[PDB]
Amino acid sequence: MLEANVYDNFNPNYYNISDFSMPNGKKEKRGLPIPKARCQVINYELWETGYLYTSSATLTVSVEVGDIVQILFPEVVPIEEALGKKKKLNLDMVYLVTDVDESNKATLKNYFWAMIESLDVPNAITKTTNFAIIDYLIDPNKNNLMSYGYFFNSSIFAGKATINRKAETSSAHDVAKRIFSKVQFQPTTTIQHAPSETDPRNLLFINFASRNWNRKRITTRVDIKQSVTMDTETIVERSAYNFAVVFVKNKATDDYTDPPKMYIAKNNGDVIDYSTYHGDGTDLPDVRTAKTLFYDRDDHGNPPELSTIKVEISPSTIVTRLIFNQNELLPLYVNDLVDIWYEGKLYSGYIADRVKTEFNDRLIFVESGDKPNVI
Amino acid sequence: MLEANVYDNFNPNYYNISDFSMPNGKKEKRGLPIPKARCQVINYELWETGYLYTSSATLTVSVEVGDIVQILFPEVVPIEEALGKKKKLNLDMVYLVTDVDESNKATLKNYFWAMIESLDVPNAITKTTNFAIIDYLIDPNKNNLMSYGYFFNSSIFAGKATINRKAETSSAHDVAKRIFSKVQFQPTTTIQHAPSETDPRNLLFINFASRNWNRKRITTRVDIKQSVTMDTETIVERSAYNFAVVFVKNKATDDYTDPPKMYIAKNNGDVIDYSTYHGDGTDLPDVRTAKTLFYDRDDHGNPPELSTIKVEISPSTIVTRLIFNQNELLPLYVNDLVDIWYEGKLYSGYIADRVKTEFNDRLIFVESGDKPNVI
Amino acid sequence: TIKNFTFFSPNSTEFPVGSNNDGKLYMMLTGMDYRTIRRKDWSSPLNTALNVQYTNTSIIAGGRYFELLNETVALKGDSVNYIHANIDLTQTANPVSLSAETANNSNGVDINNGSGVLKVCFDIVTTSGTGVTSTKPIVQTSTLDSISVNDMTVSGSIDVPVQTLTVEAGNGLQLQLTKKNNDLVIVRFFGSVSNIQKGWNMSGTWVDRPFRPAAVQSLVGHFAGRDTSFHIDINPNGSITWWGANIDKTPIATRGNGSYFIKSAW
Amino acid sequence: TNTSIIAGGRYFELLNETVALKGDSVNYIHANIDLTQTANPVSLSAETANNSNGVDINNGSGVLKVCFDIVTTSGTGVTSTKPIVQTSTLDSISVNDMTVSGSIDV
Amino acid sequence: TNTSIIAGGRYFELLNETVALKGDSVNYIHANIDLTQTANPVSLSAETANNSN
Amino acid sequence: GVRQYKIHTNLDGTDDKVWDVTNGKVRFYQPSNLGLQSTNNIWQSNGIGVMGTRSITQPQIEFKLETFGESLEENYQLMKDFVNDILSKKFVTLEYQTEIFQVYADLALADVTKTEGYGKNGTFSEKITFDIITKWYTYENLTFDKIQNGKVIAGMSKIYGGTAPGNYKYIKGTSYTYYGESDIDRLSRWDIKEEIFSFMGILYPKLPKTPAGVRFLDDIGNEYTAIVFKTEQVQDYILINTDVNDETYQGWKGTTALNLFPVMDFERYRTRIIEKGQMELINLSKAEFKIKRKADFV
Amino acid sequence: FYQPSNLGLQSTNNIWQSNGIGVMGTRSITQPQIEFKLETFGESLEENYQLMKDFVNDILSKKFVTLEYQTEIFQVYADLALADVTKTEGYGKNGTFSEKITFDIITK
Amino acid sequence: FVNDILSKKFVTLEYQTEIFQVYADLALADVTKTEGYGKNGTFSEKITFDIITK
Amino acid sequence: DIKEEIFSFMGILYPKLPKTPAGVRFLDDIGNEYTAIVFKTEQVQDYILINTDVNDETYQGWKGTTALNLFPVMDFERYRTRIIEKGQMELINLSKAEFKIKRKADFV
Repeated sequence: MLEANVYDNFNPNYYNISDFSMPNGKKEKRGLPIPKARCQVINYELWETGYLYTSSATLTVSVEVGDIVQILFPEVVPIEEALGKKKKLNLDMVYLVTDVDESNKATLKNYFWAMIESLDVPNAITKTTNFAIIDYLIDPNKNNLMSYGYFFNSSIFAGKATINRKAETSSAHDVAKRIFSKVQFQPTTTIQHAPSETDPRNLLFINFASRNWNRKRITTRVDIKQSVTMDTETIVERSAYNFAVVFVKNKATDDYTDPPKMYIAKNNGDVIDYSTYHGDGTDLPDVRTAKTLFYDRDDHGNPPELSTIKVEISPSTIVTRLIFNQNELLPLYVNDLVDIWYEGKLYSGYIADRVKTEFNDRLIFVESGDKPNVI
Repeated sequence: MLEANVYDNFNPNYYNISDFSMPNGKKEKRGLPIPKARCQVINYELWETGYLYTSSATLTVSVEVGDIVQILFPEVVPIEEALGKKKKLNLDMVYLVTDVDESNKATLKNYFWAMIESLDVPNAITKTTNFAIIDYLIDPNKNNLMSYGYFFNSSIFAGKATINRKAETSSAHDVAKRIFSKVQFQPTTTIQHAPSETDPRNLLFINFASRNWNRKRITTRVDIKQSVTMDTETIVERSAYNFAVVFVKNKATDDYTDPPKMYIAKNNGDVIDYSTYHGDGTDLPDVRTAKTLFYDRDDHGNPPELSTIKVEISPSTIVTRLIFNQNELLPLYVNDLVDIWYEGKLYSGYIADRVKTEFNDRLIFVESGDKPNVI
Repeated sequence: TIKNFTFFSPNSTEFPVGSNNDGKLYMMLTGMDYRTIRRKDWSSPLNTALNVQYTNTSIIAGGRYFELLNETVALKGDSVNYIHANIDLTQTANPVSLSAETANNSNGVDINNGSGVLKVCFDIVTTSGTGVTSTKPIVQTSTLDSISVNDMTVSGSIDVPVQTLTVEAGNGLQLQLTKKNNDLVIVRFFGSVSNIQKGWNMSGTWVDRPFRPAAVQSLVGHFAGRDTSFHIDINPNGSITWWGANIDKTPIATRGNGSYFIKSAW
Repeated sequence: TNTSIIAGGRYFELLNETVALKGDSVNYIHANIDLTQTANPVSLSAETANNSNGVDINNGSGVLKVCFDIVTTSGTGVTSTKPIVQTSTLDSISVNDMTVSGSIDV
Repeated sequence: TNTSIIAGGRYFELLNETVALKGDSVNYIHANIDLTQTANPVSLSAETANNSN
Repeated sequence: GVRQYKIHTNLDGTDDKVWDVTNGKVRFYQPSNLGLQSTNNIWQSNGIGVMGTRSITQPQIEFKLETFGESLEENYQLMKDFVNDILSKKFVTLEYQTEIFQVYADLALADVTKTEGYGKNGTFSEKITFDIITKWYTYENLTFDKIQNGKVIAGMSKIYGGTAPGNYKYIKGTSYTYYGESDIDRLSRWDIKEEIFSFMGILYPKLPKTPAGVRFLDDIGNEYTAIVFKTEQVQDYILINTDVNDETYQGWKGTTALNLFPVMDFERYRTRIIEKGQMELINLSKAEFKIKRKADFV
Repeated sequence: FYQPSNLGLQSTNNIWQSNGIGVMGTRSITQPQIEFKLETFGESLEENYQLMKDFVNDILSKKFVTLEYQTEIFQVYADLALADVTKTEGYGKNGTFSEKITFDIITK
Repeated sequence: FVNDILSKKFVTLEYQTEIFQVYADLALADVTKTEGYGKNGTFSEKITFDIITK
Repeated sequence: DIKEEIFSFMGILYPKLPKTPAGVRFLDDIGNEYTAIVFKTEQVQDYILINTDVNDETYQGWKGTTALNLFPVMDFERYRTRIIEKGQMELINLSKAEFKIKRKADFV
């Protein structure tokens, strides 16, 4: 049985008001209250990030749709939140209650995914860096749920953002999924009291954090004893592509009336126009995972730069996911960059999620590849 | 139990290299190898084309996601691949392994549908003939899976192509589905050694073939003894339309700000502006199946030609599908054009797929109609 | 591959002889396995309280030769001590040790081809509460194939193969034949004979080929409780001829032991 | 796989030593010792007859040939194997107990 | 884990004090008292024989 | 002559408590099934069987649990102590002894009943059920030592060298010595001929700055798996245990233990499934093993 | 109360077999329900009806009830919640009851 | 008996009468082992075989 | 002349000519070829061993004392089925063939 702090909805309409007088007199946004209840959690399946599935639990106090449920674990996770600063962070899983059945069985959506519901992203927002998207996505002036900031190493989101499918307006849900796959981090939601003695507020943050400020890939071994579940992404789910079919809008027709040009990612990471390939095929990925891209020309009629096309694809294959029990010989945590040896094969990727049941603690590893470029 | 040839993925990154020295010295693309294994297939449900459903089988050798499984049948199919040339073609069903469970039960996707995964088609590709689409779709320089050519009678794809829903960019999956419904052929994948003694290669082709080079409709009778399954397409699935609502982009507003004009397909095939109809209604289809169309004006401000609108619709109704056991009194094969008498009613259409189980051999007939124009 | 030992090594590097190679050679020359020894007390062991001192005893165990020179083994009182030679090749400086154990714990470990400690019992020393009461050595076994010998003296016994056969010769006569060394046969008569005439072949089963003699054998029998006798001939062809007087309907119990050789001089 | 042989008082080991056989035949396996072949004095042969020659290699010249195994084949493989007897030629034996599996000829 | 010992009339306590052992051996655990080692007069050893002096 | 059962709270541990469940005050009668089940995932294609993977299933063991206390107090005490002794350990070990074997099974309590339908003196007649962990094993202790042969010295070693046909001599105190043994290496190797559950070992590394561990070779002498480590500091010895439920890879330096798993050659550790063939040491002077031998049926 | 159905327990270690070899998981105990034979010893129909009514409603009036289990070696408690109680007409001498009462375990 | 069956991929049952001599390739499905002895501790158990080639 | 059901067969095939494929073909009751086990070796093999048993199949050629796995050289297009129907088996470029047929009897 787990302990949980239950709250009234973290409504931005209420909290996004800068009328709170800080100890120095200056005005800041209203902080969150203390829980409305402390209950227990039984018959649960709780996912840390909500990478793939929604969570569920029976709670000992009646909750309702819109309530916020912070579930606590008597365990810590190693996190390095600044170049020097290492901490042992309490493991919590923060959700929005989306449904409650007659028996008090709640359906729980991870805070971050619930926060960005119904927000759309025009393709024009993808024109610069990934950070520009992240900063657009996380905003109490637009979001359905309150937030007080986001934490991460700048470097992770400093690269060129990838475009939306069909160069169209996409949902924030789909663009976040895309970006997170590209950067190989999933978000976590945190509730903490402001660390400075100057700030008494109880705050909520979105985080893109791991055990190392500048991630160091861990090489490990997953064993058959760990109840391993091995699956491959469905074509709908496909999160990695190693080849691109590129369409550029013709200025005269104002339409994609010219033939596409094809680009390939070699095993070492290099991306070239596929028509120029002169190798023997041993330096290219062992399967092809193509994607179609659509771009407009700039005011000079220039098509996209190779460096813009380059970020869409990487040295990767069909993405295998391994779900396995936590192993005390080498524990893994969400956002760890890993090289896993499983049944005599090497898999390069990261830990996208983690699930807690009364009898299990399991990691979801995503074979995202992109070993030559990912940080 | 069936025999199957298992192969490593037919990766175009590897095979799409023209470094193979032919017997004459000239350079051609690398041919496919011999199977990596020969296994047997049990507890199976195998669909020839993958018109509606995915296939499954338990294989006697462990396979993996990405492998190619060619399943062999000790039977032939009549095919006429050129005006004079009739052959008895071995029945094979070629798949990509998309999933393998713990018990060696594989999920199999028909090669052609797997080949065109993730490829998108801008509306601009639909501007001319159906052949222009087919040639765009089947290409080892873009596709995820290798191929060495496509076979068909030119006439089938010589007509005007239909446009994408909402005049938008659509997936190759959706456009192929659309075209195949219009031409009344489904593709088959074939693995063969190059027939000429000059070419020693093992090749893979996509085919739009039947028993007759210029199809001759077969009239037959399906009986209740044949375990007939009768269903109608869901509105999502709707593959035939007999009426069109046509929108033409206004030049001044650059938007669809003018009222649509409606067109009807009469029973004899004639398509007219619906506002000009002066008959008694006995010459029009007995149900209406409307579709909305969107077009731009040409550089002279001309709206589409009636001949362009004409190809979108046909004399047809609610499409009924009949799935029934093969009958030795008159065997039917994929791509047969048929007139079926079932329970005292006539159904005009074609054989879209065929399924093999340990105890059955069944055809999927699609009541596509379009009797006055289909070839 | 062929590994040579008893051969010229021109460069003194080719065929060095390992201790395990000589071990196997010696085992083969003497016909010993890992479950026996070669042992010789050149001088008598000395018993002092609960101890046995081997003054000068040589032992060959697993083809390995060693000498016990004033080597004392402490014994358990009021017990049958089984004295073992233990060989552990990993103990390079001292590969051999002796032990006094409660049972014969010989393990037959192949030390010349594999790993392990060879334990082989060579002596049985019985004690009272104060000292040794008796000593009995373990038997030294010679496992041989084909022997050509001039003369032999046996102090114990020779065990030779034995085959048995029961023949229902007919007319109520039963022969129980025991053949030893595939040559000497002792026939024991049983049953009761009736309805037979002198010179007549008996009406039943003929003697099986492995018990047939090279020459006709006349075997004397007796009639139980009478002063009368008979004889039968076991012919080389397997048939049995009656050579007693004519017997009527009333059967008379037939008994007696008769011996014959299957083989003649050859 | 691991067979030790003493032939003419010379000890050697056959360690994964393969002898090719004649099909549909009774193969007589011989150890051949040629002391002049200093690097490889021993070799094995499969022959159509027992060609043991009794050559005294310890007192004179010549190649000693001694049969040690009889291997019978079909057209495809071995059907049966029979070893050659190991003879102990002795003069006077003093023994405590003896077990005979075959026969004593007196 | 928690063993008290009196050796030569001197009282001391072993509180989570680990002694490394020789494998395949009979280890004789000794308390050794050296009064010249003023900061740590007591130490433990694992030896091949009973070397009590 | 008759069969003997015993429950051990810690087989081979100094704190082991043994309940004689054949002759003691708490007894086991009538094991439900000491047999097994097997599947080959056979599919019949019109009578023709198509074999799949073979798998063994060991059934649970249910016993009749009877008490022989001479009073109500003694019988309540016997039940309470027996059950809580089982309940206090991660698992318990059943010893199964006959005239032909002495084998063990690591078990975990699945259920126990407690009722009131007493015989004379309040004796219990209940049902106890165990889940199987390791059914039918014995321990085998093996030592592997890396022994090197001496050099071949003309004039000392037994070899027929010199002028043809070669010779050696007996020279008082120098004479002839044996250089070494053919395949001295066999003394550092495990000749694997049988099935095992797992093994445990103490490895003594030889050279510093060099990886150490063990490798496994199949019947044709090819390596198929290995447990090898590369530590920053020299370790006095390394302890390994392939038991799925008590899996350990730890280096010992003095009385300090370090988890060596992060430092293992994961690519070489292909499997834990030990095949027939042999185990070789990698940069070890010695290794001491405790092998958990396997028998599915006894 | 006579004849408790089971004062024992069940345990799971979430063991799954890999070709007979058990792979242990988390250990968990399950306490089964206790069913007793419920008997009344009133000297009349009136007394027995009263006894049943009073006993059952005394249990029913609390969130839970506590069973005291005492022997010469222990004195222990169990917090229980009534799961079911039967009431029939199949009387012995003086209309005595012989019913079944089941309890769900809260704290055993 | 059990370990001889268990040591092979499959075992073969010979079924002979005066009219036939036939075989069946079988795989052990289950075998019981209990303690309910008759004279001299004789076993009376149940053995099941899966059919491969009957 | 195949009149009965078979579980599988073992065959020793004796090829005649060098380059031409060598093996066996199976014809149905209407005289049509439905399957064939055929090999195209660079050199004439003295004989080829085939075992069609689903659980233990083998395709091995013999030239002298040299064994060769014939799987790489087998016609994967023509070997359509191992389910042998009534009809007849013909030789392909073989002088002789010796078969050990595993006959099938569902009931006895």
